[PDB]
Amino acid sequence: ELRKLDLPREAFEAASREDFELQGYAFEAAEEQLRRPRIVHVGLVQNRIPLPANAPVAEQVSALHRRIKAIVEVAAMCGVNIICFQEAWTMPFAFCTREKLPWTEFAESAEDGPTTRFCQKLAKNHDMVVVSPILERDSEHGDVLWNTAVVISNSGAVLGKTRKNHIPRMEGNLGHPVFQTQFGRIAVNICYGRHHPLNWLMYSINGAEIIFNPSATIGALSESLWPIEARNAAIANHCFTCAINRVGTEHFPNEFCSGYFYGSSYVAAPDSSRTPGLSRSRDGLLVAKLDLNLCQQVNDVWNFKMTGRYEMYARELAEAVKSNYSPTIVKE
Amino acid sequence: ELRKLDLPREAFEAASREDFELQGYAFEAAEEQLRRPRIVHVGLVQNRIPLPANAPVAEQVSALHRRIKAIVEVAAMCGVNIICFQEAWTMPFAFCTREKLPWTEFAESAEDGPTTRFCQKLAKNHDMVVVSPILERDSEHGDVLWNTAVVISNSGAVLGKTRKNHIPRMEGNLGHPVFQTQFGRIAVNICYGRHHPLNWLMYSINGAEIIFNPSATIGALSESLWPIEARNAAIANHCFTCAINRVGTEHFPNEFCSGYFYGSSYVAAPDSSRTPGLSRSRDGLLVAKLDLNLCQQVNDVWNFKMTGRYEMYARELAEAVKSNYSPTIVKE
Repeated sequence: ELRKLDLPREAFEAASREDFELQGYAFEAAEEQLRRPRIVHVGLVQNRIPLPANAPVAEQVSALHRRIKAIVEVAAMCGVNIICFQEAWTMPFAFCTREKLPWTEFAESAEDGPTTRFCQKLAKNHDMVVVSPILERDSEHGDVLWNTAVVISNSGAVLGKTRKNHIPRMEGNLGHPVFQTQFGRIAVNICYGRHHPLNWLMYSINGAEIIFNPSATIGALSESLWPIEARNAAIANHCFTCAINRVGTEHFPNEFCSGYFYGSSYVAAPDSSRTPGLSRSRDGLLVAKLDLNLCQQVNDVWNFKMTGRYEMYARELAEAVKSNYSPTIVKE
Repeated sequence: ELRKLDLPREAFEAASREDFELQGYAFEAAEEQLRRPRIVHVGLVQNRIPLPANAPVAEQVSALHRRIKAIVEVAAMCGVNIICFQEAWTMPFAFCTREKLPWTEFAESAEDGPTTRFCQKLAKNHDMVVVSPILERDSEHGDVLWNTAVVISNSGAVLGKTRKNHIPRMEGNLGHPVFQTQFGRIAVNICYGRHHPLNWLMYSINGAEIIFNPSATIGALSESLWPIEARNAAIANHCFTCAINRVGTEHFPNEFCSGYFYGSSYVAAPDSSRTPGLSRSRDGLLVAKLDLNLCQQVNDVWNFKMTGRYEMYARELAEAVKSNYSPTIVKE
């Protein structure tokens, strides 16, 4: 049972006026202050698309920008230092991506498209790091489309970008970057990548203290997996994880790729504790106070990085991927 | 909510007489029989040591053999094909292992010590594969001690052995063997190895359909992790996992290495479903009917082996383990 944050009255009033859920929790070290507190407040935003999926793209996108602006203003009242939006936050979701409409109209330059420029202004204005998952057009490489997250500094400068490494059956070509911010080292595991323990691992190995998982996912099976995967990744990697899913029923028609999004955004910690999920249907802001030195408390008990034998696994995996690999199997 | 098995009256009577909990559950494919059923019944045994930790070793061990025999007889009434015992099942547990008493008296030959020979007789008598986690003396290699599990065929023949790959701060030197049995391909993730997603992964890659996790673990933190780790490993690897922990308070004195064991053995499935745990205090037998072709149903939705990019991770991990590795980190 995590301590609830005494979020300001002004924030609660604004969230009520703006019709979104506001929740706040703390993950704090043991009362005895053995080590230094390394406190960062994170914000997770889940929302439905404001306009119908067929609405003009300029209008859909600007309506989403205005919606997020209102929520981030409340996040700032609560002292959020790092905020992350949901997967493909400026568009209706569809299971697939193709090089035709509507995708090609929604797609933007990661470095200087209107959503990134909007986020730079937000970030600077509230002294807040902003993580923006978008559909990217890479104009330097043939206009190919990527599922990309852009990381914006609290100074308003673009820190860089990270791409979706795992795609259900466009696979990310940027490895596992970690962004050093004023408020901690962060990484972004996009959507379906939550299903791959190795994806979480490489971000942690490269130094991530917080791994965000912006997702856009539907159905009974996905919802059953939702409370387990991101939660386990926090434990296994001694880090914090932030699971985000959108809400609402609106979608591009299923004929576009030939859906019900369940929200339930949450934060999980290195000690196995987690926040209650946000609503399954309502727009929402989850504020979490993280002590990033909590891992040091966990590491008095176990250190999985020290006992991981990663050099051994590198060798075993390399052997396993070979085309002539006969598995290590014993028979009578 | 899993279907409970209608275990025979005789089994319930015997379990009552013998003072252990008996539970039975089914993990079945969707009613529509699209594919073939591949049905195996597994048994998980948790127990306390019968005699005080200081009791003579021959007596402690033979009392444990007699206890397990009574439970396995009930397992056979229930149609169990593969049974697994808890970590170091023939001895009191201690956090450490040293090359002195009491450990050196408890330790045995994996190939032909009295516990393995006992298991060969059990296995043959009930047509049951038996997985026996013991403390091994390796006499061919300087009498060094290992945390080892011996896998015995339903014919009574020794199939081979597997060693504990991960040790808290003796690290296993046998890789990730998988045992092909008449009732499926199995592997053993011993104890603390449950904390390492890569350990589970390599067993699955090498072909395991069921990964047993015999453990001996105590404390509030461990119990908090218990429902998450083995459960996630079933999901990530599209397999069944079997989490086993001992019960009782008895232990070697803490001064030996300078404890309360919580049971709660359970089975987790590729669809994220799991059994309710066995008792936190009572001896127990959990029977689970597994359809090993359930993964094929899950793989109509997602196949994580196909989307895992293991060749890419082999390369990234190898680079990461190097002594001169500067992580992939982006700064302003």
